[PDB]
Amino acid sequence: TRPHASIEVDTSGISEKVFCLIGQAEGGEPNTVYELRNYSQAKRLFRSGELLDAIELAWGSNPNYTAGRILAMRIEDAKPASAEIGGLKITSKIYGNVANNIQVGLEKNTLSDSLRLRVIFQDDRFNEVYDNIGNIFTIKYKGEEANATFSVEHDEETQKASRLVLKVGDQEVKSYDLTGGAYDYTNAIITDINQLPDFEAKLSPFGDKNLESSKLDKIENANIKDKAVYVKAVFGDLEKQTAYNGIVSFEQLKTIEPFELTKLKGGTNGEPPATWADKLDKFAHEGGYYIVPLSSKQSVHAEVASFVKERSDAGEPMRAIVGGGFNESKEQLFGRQASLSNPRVSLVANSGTFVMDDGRKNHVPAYMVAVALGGLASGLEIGESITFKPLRVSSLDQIYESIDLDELNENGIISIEFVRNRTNTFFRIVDDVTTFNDKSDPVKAEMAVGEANDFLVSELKVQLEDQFIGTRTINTSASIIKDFIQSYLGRKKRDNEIQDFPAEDVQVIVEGNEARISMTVYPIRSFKKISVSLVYKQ
Amino acid sequence: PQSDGISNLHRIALRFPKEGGGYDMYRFKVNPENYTIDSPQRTTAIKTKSDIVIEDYGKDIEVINFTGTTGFRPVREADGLKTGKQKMEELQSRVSEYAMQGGSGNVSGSYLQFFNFTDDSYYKVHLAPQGLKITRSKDEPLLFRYEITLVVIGSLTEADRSAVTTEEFGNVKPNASQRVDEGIKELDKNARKTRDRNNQEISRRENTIYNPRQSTNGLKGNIDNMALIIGYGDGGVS
Amino acid sequence: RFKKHVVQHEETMQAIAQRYYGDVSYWIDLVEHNNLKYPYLVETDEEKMKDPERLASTGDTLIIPIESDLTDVSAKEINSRDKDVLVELALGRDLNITADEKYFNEHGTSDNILAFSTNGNGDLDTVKGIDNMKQQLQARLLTPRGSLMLHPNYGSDLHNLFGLNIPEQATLIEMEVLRTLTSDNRVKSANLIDWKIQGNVYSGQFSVEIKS
Amino acid sequence: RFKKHVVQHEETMQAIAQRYYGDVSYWIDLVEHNNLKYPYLVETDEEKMKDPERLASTGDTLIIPIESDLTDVSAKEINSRDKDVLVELALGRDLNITADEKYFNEHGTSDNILAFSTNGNGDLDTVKGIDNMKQQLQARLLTPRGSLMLHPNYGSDLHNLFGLNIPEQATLIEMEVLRTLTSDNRVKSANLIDWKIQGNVYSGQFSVEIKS
Amino acid sequence: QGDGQDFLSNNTAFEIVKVWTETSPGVTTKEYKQGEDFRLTDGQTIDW
Amino acid sequence: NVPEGTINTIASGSSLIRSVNNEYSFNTGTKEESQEDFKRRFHSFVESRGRATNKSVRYGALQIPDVEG
Repeated sequence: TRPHASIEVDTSGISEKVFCLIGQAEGGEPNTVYELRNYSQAKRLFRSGELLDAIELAWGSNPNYTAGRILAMRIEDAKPASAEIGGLKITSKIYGNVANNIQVGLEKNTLSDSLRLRVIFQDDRFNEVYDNIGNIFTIKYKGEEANATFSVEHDEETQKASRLVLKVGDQEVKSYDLTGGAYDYTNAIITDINQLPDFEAKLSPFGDKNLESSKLDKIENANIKDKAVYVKAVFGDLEKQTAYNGIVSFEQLKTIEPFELTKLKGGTNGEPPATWADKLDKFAHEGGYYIVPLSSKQSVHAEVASFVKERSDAGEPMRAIVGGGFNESKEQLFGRQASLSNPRVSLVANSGTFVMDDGRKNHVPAYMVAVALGGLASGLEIGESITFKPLRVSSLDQIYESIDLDELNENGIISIEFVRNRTNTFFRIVDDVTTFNDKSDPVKAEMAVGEANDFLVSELKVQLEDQFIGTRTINTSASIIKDFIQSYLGRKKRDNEIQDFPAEDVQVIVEGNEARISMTVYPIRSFKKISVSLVYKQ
Repeated sequence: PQSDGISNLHRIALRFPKEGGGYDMYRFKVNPENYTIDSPQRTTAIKTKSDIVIEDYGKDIEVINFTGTTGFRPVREADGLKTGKQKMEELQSRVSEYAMQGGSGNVSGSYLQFFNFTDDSYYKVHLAPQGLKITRSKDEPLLFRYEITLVVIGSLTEADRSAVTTEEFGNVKPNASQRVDEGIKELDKNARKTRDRNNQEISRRENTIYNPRQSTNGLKGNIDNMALIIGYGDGGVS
Repeated sequence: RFKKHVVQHEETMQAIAQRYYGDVSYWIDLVEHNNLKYPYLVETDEEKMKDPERLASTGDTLIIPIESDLTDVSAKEINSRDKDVLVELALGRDLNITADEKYFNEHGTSDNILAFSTNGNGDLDTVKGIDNMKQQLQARLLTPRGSLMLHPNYGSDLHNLFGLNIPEQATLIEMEVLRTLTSDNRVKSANLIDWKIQGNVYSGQFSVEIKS
Repeated sequence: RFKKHVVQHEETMQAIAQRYYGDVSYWIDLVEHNNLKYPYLVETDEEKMKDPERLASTGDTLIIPIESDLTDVSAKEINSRDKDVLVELALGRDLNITADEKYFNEHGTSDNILAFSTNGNGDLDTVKGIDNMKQQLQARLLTPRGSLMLHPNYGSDLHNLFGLNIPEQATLIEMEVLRTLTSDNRVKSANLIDWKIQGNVYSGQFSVEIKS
Repeated sequence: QGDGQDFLSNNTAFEIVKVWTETSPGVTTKEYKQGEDFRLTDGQTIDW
Repeated sequence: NVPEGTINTIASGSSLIRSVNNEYSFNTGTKEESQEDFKRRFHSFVESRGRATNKSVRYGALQIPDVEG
């Protein structure tokens, strides 16, 4: 429409990597991934429960750092609530039990010979009415023959509108095809009746209808001299009335009929699924890096762990952080670690409490502290560690203290340590050790070193690919490979992505069908032991 | 933006107060040859007999100075075809008009508004005491040169200091004071004389933003309003 | 004015006072500002059940004065009333005139736009705190500068600015927005995050530092 | 002195005083200058037909003093009744001597060229307002610098500037004309807008800024 | 007086064409049923 | 304070919950009364126990509803 200015006081939010969450929550259409870029969008795609409280925690676990964009999936096969009432299939755009609260009714107005529609739903405070359903336009004939009429005939094969005809007595004054032609939008009828001498036709003032002409209903020989009768077209008007808004949709089985204000049925979240792998398959190509399942079940932890290894074999590195239960014992934890001792997995012990922004002092299980942790770890720049970073947790339901924070960490399980003051939340996380058994190798053992390796490796792969694997010519022997690789390493040292490298310790071997490469790099990783000595001259 | 291979160059423009209210919006067709910006500090150093003392008072008035030449060849304009000499003369006439009208201490209207279309930065500025120095030497006979120096008042993002709308909750213009004063004007000279006597007696007996809610500053105004509707002595008190 | 705080695990009451005032000894004043009994903070949340209003626990919110209002008995009294609603004293309460943000955003700078409305029943809709601040920026900026029938230099020059779509003009719109928004003391400052010139649509987004 | 204005569609008398003088408070004294009855500005002309001289309606002129003369009672009394006779009194009335307008433009810088005339009946012609200025300027310009019997250094050296029509002579003539015109304090500035040559004929035109 | 009388412009009213709460003008919330919701009374009242 | 059956809703949105309602009205939200009124009423009670006094006798004559002047 016309020129104007707008100011929206946007409530959105009340950055490089991507974070993946699969869990249980009671809204959103099932078995399709979503990208969440805004908390206020998550409150509207979803509604309630762990998947949303997880996201509300992930984007707030530190006062300065925060997680990137989040990929979500719901772990339920929620049906949509629906009913067959009248001649209409009513189906709700909401999927789950919540949709059962919806109410729909219809009543016919005597003063306009049309329907009045009402839809109600409680939790969104939605309760609005649509009226004058049909009434799409009126005709009055003005010639002085005794009594004239019009007619509108269907396509009997399809129940679509076929002709509109004007009859003065027995004579067809005029007619128009409606199975497509000139008149596919109703606008051309609104000229081509008026332009004749003996007839005039005019629209209702309540909005621009201008429907597709094939949607009229079958009528024959309706008087329009004594009255300015409506053309009806009651079903197809519902789309113009309500399609773009609200919670409900309508579909036809048959004649539309009034009915009392009635509830829907069949909104069902269903049984929880016995396995998560079939839905976990969908994250395979959405571009994630860090993934957390929102459940303590051991089968889910084994499936996700095997899934991450399968992705890592296929050119996509990934890492899983997992928690377990409500305040687990050492025996349980080392039982979970021993069954799951592969790399690219990390296990978290504690179960905390968080001040959720509703004012809701939420006591929160271990697999949700894993979200708070994974969120922070995902948001930081590549090559930093969670090592000695603080977390904004309120209090802990915990056993483990300083001597246990040898035992657990030494066996490759992460835990949060209580420091009595000044460090922002009194709580910092001791290490970034993984679930792998052998700690001697730092790439396997310590998360941050792996997280720097995985993206550095991908870049070496991608840059070697188009320079050489493209096979542009064999006439480029191994001496040139040393030139390209030393140039490549020289950039990484300059860009701080590696600490340093020796240039004259590179060996290349080639046989025309295959080239072999050897190189050394000196890595960059967080300090962890500081031994500062004192001496004096007395 | 500068010419960086991603966006084309864009060139400086200066907004002036229009004498009927609103503005003129002048722009240069060749950018400056020299561009200098100074940021002096009010820090001072004094040397005591046994120690040095470092003292600072904050940021000082910045200076902007740049020098350039108006192009030779004719160039189309957003409402004409103006040559370099016409552009330079227009500039001199704007500057002359802005300087001459400031004969009341300071213009009540706008300072000059400066847009750095080249490196992203915006300032409010005033003519420096160097002024618009124009010269044309033997070298480059058909090219004019201009030298402009300015002083920065503040960032263009921030509105004027005195013009900021304060909170002003409650009532800044209380009716109690007004109707008290009207009462006391309406009193008879003897009435006010007796009120003065009562005030002096009370003073002898001393010894030997406004809001009607959640505020005590306006307590006296409610009490001062009384002692006139009620005859607390032949005249009010305080 | 004040600052919020959130109570942490086994948080020492004296640590709060030290952490925000440097000396320990002002904790006597802080606990009087917050109407606490002797158990100032407690680990167990079941203990709060007994005297909820006069007993705080982990994750509860406390009010921290600024140093100047520390010993003012009147501030102590008022700060004992507005507990976790103190924002309302700075930003204020005013009448709602944004009856539908779906309406005026599609009509923009004109006469005959906004109107009083009613939330609930009988009580006229009063819009408060941050929601007052939303309105008092929005309703200000939509008004043209000359408009209002007392205290002129209200409003903004925004309606003048529909010139040519070229980049300089876009920065001029940024400047008038910045100028208009920083004109009220309730906001510290403003700056532009991003802007987007479509073929005839300006879009841009701005930060503002509301106080508290 | 004063500024002219006109009544706009449903503009209130408050609005005018606020826009020109800043404070709305001044409208009260401002109505006395325009001698208005209570319905000071009223939209309808068939309502002005009630008692036409004591009102203003949509499309009518208004008088707007400068702020110094706003409080003067004499300015109030004079502006009340004189109305349109303001301009004439403010720029002056005197006898018309431009009797032969076709003729004096055939012999300028020669004497004996102007003469009294008669308009109306039985009274010497008089000129007023803008035409008072056209007369005096035209005469003054066509008078040599020291030829009035008192207050000499009045007039121009236009009779002395006849020369070889090279451009320096033309700029000299331009400057003399501008000095001539800018002598009267009632005129703000003059500037040339064209100078043009036709062999032995000069031609050009000047724009003068007369005070409101 | 809930469940009872409200008064017409006429005591001569004898046939009540429509009785209805207004979603807007004529656009009906409830149209009421005569002898069940309201009835005519007095020839002068809609009567609940 | 609120009458019975006024909440009708929960903010946590867990779809297991069908309906919510307070069985009894809340009436424990006592107002704030300064000790001045308490002290006044206590002093009035203490003064009303005086015997064989003009003011106490006068006060005691006021118990009958028809005794005014």
